[PDB]
Amino acid sequence: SLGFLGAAGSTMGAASMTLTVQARNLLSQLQARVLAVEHYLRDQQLLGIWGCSGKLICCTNVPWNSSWSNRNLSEIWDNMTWLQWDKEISNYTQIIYGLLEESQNQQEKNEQDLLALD
Amino acid sequence: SLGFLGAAGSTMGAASMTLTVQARNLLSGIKQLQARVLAVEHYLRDQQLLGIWGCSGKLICCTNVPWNSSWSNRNLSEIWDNMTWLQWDKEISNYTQIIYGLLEESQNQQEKNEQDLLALD
Amino acid sequence: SLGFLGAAGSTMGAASMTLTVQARNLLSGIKQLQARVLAVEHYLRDQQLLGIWGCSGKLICCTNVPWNSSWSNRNLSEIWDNMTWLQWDKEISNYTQIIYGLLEESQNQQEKNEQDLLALD
Amino acid sequence: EVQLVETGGGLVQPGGSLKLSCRASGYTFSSFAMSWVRQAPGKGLEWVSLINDRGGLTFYVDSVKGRFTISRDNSKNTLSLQMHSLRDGDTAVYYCATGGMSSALQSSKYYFDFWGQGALVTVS
Amino acid sequence: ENLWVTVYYGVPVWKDAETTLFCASDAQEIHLENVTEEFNMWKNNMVEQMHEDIISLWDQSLKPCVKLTPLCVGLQCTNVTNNITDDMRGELKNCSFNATTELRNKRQKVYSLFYRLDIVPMVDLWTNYRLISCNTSAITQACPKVSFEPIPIHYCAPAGFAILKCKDKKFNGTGPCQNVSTVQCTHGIKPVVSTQLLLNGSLAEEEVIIRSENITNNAKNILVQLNTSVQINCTRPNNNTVKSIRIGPGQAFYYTGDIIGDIRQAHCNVSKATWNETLGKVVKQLRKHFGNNTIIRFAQSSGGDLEVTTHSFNCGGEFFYCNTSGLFNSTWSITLPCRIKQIINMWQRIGQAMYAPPIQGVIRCVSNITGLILTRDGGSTTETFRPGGGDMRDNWRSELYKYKVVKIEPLGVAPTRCKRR
Ligand SMILES: *[C@@H]1O[C@H](CO)[C@@H](O[C@@H]2O[C@H](CO)[C@@H](O[C@@H]3O[C@H](CO)[C@@H](O)[C@H](O)[C@@H]3O)[C@H](O)[C@H]2NC(C)=O)[C@H](O)[C@H]1NC(C)=O
Ligand SMILES: *[C@@H]1O[C@H](CO)[C@@H](O[C@@H]2O[C@H](CO)[C@@H](O)[C@H](O)[C@H]2NC(C)=O)[C@H](O)[C@H]1NC(C)=O
Ligand SMILES: *[C@@H]1O[C@H](CO)[C@@H](O[C@@H]2O[C@H](CO)[C@@H](O)[C@H](O)[C@H]2NC(C)=O)[C@H](O)[C@H]1NC(C)=O
Ligand SMILES: *[C@@H]1O[C@H](CO)[C@@H](O)[C@H](O)[C@H]1NC(C)=O
Ligand SMILES: *[C@@H]1O[C@H](CO)[C@@H](O)[C@H](O)[C@H]1NC(C)=O
Ligand SMILES: *[C@@H]1O[C@H](CO)[C@@H](O)[C@H](O)[C@H]1NC(C)=O
Ligand SMILES: *[C@@H]1O[C@H](CO)[C@@H](O)[C@H](O)[C@H]1NC(C)=O
Ligand SMILES: *[C@@H]1O[C@H](CO)[C@@H](O)[C@H](O)[C@H]1NC(C)=O
Ligand SMILES: *[C@@H]1O[C@H](CO)[C@@H](O)[C@H](O)[C@H]1NC(C)=O
Ligand SMILES: *[C@@H]1O[C@H](CO)[C@@H](O)[C@H](O)[C@H]1NC(C)=O
Ligand SMILES: *[C@@H]1O[C@H](CO)[C@@H](O)[C@H](O)[C@H]1NC(C)=O
Ligand SMILES: *[C@@H]1O[C@H](CO)[C@@H](O)[C@H](O)[C@H]1NC(C)=O
Ligand SMILES: *[C@@H]1O[C@H](CO)[C@@H](O)[C@H](O)[C@H]1NC(C)=O
Ligand SMILES: *[C@@H]1O[C@H](CO)[C@@H](O)[C@H](O)[C@H]1NC(C)=O
Ligand SMILES: *[C@@H]1O[C@H](CO)[C@@H](O)[C@H](O)[C@H]1NC(C)=O
Ligand SMILES: *[C@@H]1O[C@H](CO)[C@@H](O)[C@H](O)[C@H]1NC(C)=O
Ligand SMILES: *[C@@H]1O[C@H](CO)[C@@H](O)[C@H](O)[C@H]1NC(C)=O
Ligand SMILES: *[C@@H]1O[C@H](CO)[C@@H](O)[C@H](O)[C@H]1NC(C)=O
Ligand SMILES: *[C@@H]1O[C@H](CO)[C@@H](O)[C@H](O)[C@H]1NC(C)=O
Ligand SMILES: *[C@@H]1O[C@H](CO)[C@@H](O)[C@H](O)[C@H]1NC(C)=O
Ligand SMILES: *[C@@H]1O[C@H](CO)[C@@H](O)[C@H](O)[C@H]1NC(C)=O
Ligand SMILES: *[C@@H]1O[C@H](CO)[C@@H](O)[C@H](O)[C@H]1NC(C)=O
Ligand SMILES: *[C@@H]1O[C@H](CO)[C@@H](O)[C@H](O)[C@H]1NC(C)=O
Ligand SMILES: *[C@@H]1O[C@H](CO)[C@@H](O)[C@H](O)[C@H]1NC(C)=O
Ligand SMILES: *[C@@H]1O[C@H](CO)[C@@H](O)[C@H](O)[C@H]1NC(C)=O
Ligand SMILES: *[C@@H]1O[C@H](CO)[C@@H](O)[C@H](O)[C@H]1NC(C)=O
Ligand SMILES: *[C@@H]1O[C@H](CO)[C@@H](O)[C@H](O)[C@H]1NC(C)=O
Repeated sequence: SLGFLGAAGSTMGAASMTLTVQARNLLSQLQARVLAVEHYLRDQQLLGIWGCSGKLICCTNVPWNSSWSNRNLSEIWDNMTWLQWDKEISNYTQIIYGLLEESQNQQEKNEQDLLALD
Repeated sequence: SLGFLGAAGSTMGAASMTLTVQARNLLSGIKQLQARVLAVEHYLRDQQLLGIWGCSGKLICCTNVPWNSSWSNRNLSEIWDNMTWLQWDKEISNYTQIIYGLLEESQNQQEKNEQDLLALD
Repeated sequence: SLGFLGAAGSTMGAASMTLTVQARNLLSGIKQLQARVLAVEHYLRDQQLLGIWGCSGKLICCTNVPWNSSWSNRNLSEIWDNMTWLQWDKEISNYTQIIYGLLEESQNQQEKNEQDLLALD
Repeated sequence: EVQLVETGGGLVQPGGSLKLSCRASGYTFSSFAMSWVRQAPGKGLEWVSLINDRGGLTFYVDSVKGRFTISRDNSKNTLSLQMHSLRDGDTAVYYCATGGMSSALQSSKYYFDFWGQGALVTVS
Repeated sequence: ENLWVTVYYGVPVWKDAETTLFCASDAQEIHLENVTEEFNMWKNNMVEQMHEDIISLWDQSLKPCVKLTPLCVGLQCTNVTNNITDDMRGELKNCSFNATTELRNKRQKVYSLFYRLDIVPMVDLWTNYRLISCNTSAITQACPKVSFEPIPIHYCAPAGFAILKCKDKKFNGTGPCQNVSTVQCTHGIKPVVSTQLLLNGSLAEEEVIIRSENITNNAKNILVQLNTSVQINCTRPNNNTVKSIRIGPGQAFYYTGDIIGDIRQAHCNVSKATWNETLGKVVKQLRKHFGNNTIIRFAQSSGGDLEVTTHSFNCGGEFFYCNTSGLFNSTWSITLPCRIKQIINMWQRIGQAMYAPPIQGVIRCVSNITGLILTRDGGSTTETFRPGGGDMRDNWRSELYKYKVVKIEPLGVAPTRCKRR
């Protein structure tokens, strides 16, 4: 299992299989506890604004723009680590999150209409 | 586009398109700590109340509880196109707890039915 | 309608109908902030643990982990009809960490299988 | 009460493609779902496709699901229907119409209300 | 129509609520179209919280300071030997006492000038006066090198709450407000503490606003918010030389050493023409509630102690108590003498006394007058208005009148033709 962050130096396709190890160490002086709770809740709220409510791996309907990163999957997942990838796409992260929100909003209305057919 | 509560004076059909704008602003010495704990508790109580209705992770959640004509005898062309959420919230201050109880009971029945269907070989 | 923990002495099959009654009572100077923060932390640890298992938003969550007869060799007519949740907890507490680990691993495998199924054009 | 004007095409060979369009005036286009309905010269009416008010949801009959695409532009008040792999059996007058499904917050319809003037599709 | 309950989260609605606001300082605003909100400045819990916050911060600032226990002695006070003007005779005394020093067994004879208002006569044979507060409470010296200048403070709502601001012109503090906006933090409000006149604050945009609860009840204070500021020049024209001694290990006491030159009375200058026009503006906006043919009279603030009968304020760090007799004497340059006081009991407290250290040189302040606190006599064809104040909530109601704190209720239900299955 390697432990907490033990896959930080591993490739993305290897580190992505240890997400629960990282997730279980996010919740476990009062200012520190409230700050940790707020950060956890802000991340869960961002996941819930998107359709990724209860999932650790979540596939969305936002296509990947080659202007964000033009690497093929044989480099992102097999060669690159999450730290290097996180550095590469920092400048576009706030763009990507916005598009994710927009996609879910459209999906919610579409689902509301699809469930409205008698 | 209009910002937090910007759609408050718009009709509820139009204000329903700003649910993420409202949701993002609910989470963000002793008074600061008490205020932060209180905001967290209000957020978690609303999230638990959604969760027990089967609406976890959704901002628009359809249910299977029928609308009683005694709660508000209005057509959708009037509720959604000519009324705001504030006026509606005032109008159904009464019966809100009845609706919440019915939603909780409907979700309990749905969870039992799903458990029985998934256990059906 | 038995109240908070009113079903504590009821059988497991009967007590499972009161999951929302116990669930809604989990959320509601520095001594009181420590108490409130600990209540929030316990709630969030339980909700995160449910999320890891793929059970987020549900009070009755069915899984793909087979039951090991070494954990308990009782049949359903004994566990659900002639046993309470307290007695069951006393019997299973030695094995709940193995069960939790198996639930986490099963959900991780399920998430990878779902991602691969959604990758078929 | 409202005006719907279709633009048609000419004669297309089997296996080709043809684009129909429809322009709306006199009402808020973005507030209503739109549909396309087919009528063969000697037969009755047949519904072919339905699109909702936002253009996000499209529905078709089984016979055209892999051949016809319906598209909506709410800024130009324009509908289009792009038909591929046309056969001689698809020769018909196609109409655009306002009606069909309503988007959950509106009163239920499930009917066609306003009709255009028709457009001819002839397939050799 | 076979309608079903649909649950929405993120609903833009709110309910009135009272919560704890946090403070911010400088080390968005969203206009709500078609939103009418009912305001009530007299039930606004932001005022009670601001009052408690200012008192708490005041107590925290004064707590770690010199307790001046050695000053509750007997004072050998004589007449000041300098050149004293006609109206300052007997208002300042030259008092000699034996004060302690670092060594417990050594005492030093200290001469200091005290104002007559800071000392009380007694009938001991060898000593004539004592400090006014020594029979009531300990006197804490304010820490030196600490300013009393109001610094703009912003009150900010917790997440999940919002502050609504009323943008209506000529808004009288209660009732519907049609032009509203949502903010997270208020504007910078200066915690100015004064009586009878509001000195530094929000100015009215179009006209003078007469703002009161139950205006027919004369017992309620009327807050007058001016649309033009009247400039008041506050001066203490005495070149004060300040001396300092130590009275214990780590303790130091500051006192008036001498006055260089002649001794003159402190004054406030309010322009006669500008104030006359300001009173005309107040009267024109006041007749609306009493009748166009009702005679409106202004009279002085008869009744109460110095704190409420005079215009009190903190100028430089000295507390001025100005006799506003020339501003409120009319039937429809003004120089006001001011008394300076150093043993201060602020708000309505009795047992918490503070000693304001003297400031070297000559103090000059240039302040605005943006509003007034008036009261009305009770009991035909004439009305009498007098300066009021001393409660100190009015000084903050005059700034918080446009803000309301609301709790956001993001969850709601509505009928839709949408069935879950
Ligand atoms: C209402 O606002 C006016 C304008 O700010 C206030 O007057 C200002 O008061 C401060 C008090 O600290 C003055 O600062 C002092 O200035 C002297 C100048 O020699 C300096 O030696 C001190 O160390 C300190 O910096 C400031 O100059 C003064 N402004 C003007 C234009 O005179 C006034 O006090 C406010 N009213 C109340 C009741 O607080
Ligand atoms: C307020 O106005 C009076 C005018 O009556 C000022 O008094 C004058 O002050 C100057 C200052 O040196 C003297 O030279 C004049 O002789 C004074 N005039 C009289 C008639 O006594 C007073 O100084 C002003 N105060 C402020 C604070 O501006
Ligand atoms: C100073 O203030 C007092 C009231 O606060 C003014 O009125 C005097 O009040 C006392 C007691 O109420 C009376 O004995 C005096 O006769 C009053 N004065 C007059 C002129 O009638 C007083 O006038 C103010 N001082 C100045 C210089 O205006
Ligand atoms: C570090 O790199 C080596 C080189 O392939 C690899 O075998 C090893 O697994 C990596 N470490 C981790 C923790 O993945
Ligand atoms: C990628 O981003 C650029 C930025 O302007 C935009 O023009 C382009 O259309 C985007 N492409 C996709 C496929 O989203
Ligand atoms: C991905 O791109 C790189 C370019 O540096 C190339 O060398 C590599 O072969 C590509 N991957 C595949 C699978 O073709
Ligand atoms: C990709 O793989 C090559 C293998 O030689 C390595 O040198 C390079 O650093 C890798 N890229 C990154 C971003 O680590
Ligand atoms: C990202 O931003 C940093 C500074 O904000 C800049 O130095 C860097 O070059 C940017 N990277 C890209 C890929 O735009
Ligand atoms: C307020 O009402 C007017 C009336 O036509 C409407 O046009 C406007 O959009 C409304 N405001 C908002 C924010 O929807
Ligand atoms: C609606 O509420 C009324 C309450 O007076 C009740 O009598 C009625 O049965 C309810 N309708 C349904 C369909 O449950
Ligand atoms: C909705 O109900 C109101 C109530 O009188 C009615 O006037 C209006 O015509 C109704 N709308 C529709 C579309 O039926
Ligand atoms: C809710 O019910 C109470 C019961 O007396 C009534 O007084 C109140 O007016 C009702 N409110 C609404 C909005 O119908
Ligand atoms: C307690 O036991 C008796 C035994 O018959 C049973 O009838 C009763 O329902 C039990 N109480 C509860 C709360 O389940
Ligand atoms: C669970 O059952 C298997 C056989 O199915 C057994 O090998 C294993 O040891 C059991 N687990 C425990 C913890 O005893
Ligand atoms: C099933 O349960 C009954 C009691 O209800 C018990 O007597 C029987 O032995 C059990 N059978 C098993 C575990 O095979
Ligand atoms: C199990 O059944 C017996 C039958 O008599 C009953 O007495 C006992 O109370 C039951 N146990 C529970 C926990 O309900
Ligand atoms: C759980 O393990 C402890 C450790 O020895 C043991 O004493 C206890 O009896 C076990 N519990 C059960 C129910 O077997
Ligand atoms: C106070 O009295 C002392 C007596 O020695 C004298 O020296 C001092 O100058 C006096 N102060 C004033 C202001 O006259
Ligand atoms: C001190 O001044 C007061 C002021 O009225 C006067 O009455 C008293 O006689 C003076 N004392 C002396 C000793 O001159
Ligand atoms: C202190 O003495 C003064 C002398 O006038 C008196 O008025 C006041 O009431 C006294 N205070 C107390 C608390 O005894
Ligand atoms: C509301 O007040 C602001 C303050 O400047 C003003 O700009 C705006 O025009 C006002 N709106 C209305 C509708 O009066
Ligand atoms: C005082 O009023 C003047 C107008 O003459 C204004 O420019 C100044 O900013 C005001 N100062 C304060 C502190 O309100
Ligand atoms: C203040 O209000 C009065 C009302 O009579 C008006 O005449 C004057 O012009 C106003 N001044 C400003 C600066 O708005
Ligand atoms: C304030 O305005 C409201 C608006 O209705 C009015 O009812 C009230 O009497 C006014 N009060 C004063 C003191 O002007
Ligand atoms: C003011 O209070 C008195 C107290 O009895 C009451 O009679 C009167 O009606 C009130 N007036 C207003 C305008 O609230
Ligand atoms: C007060 O007197 C001292 C004595 O030197 C002098 O330096 C200072 O400038 C004087 N101040 C004023 C305001 O006259
Ligand atoms: C004193 O007040 C008058 C009012 O007429 C004003 O003109 C003057 O500038 C003020 N003095 C100072 C130093 O600000």
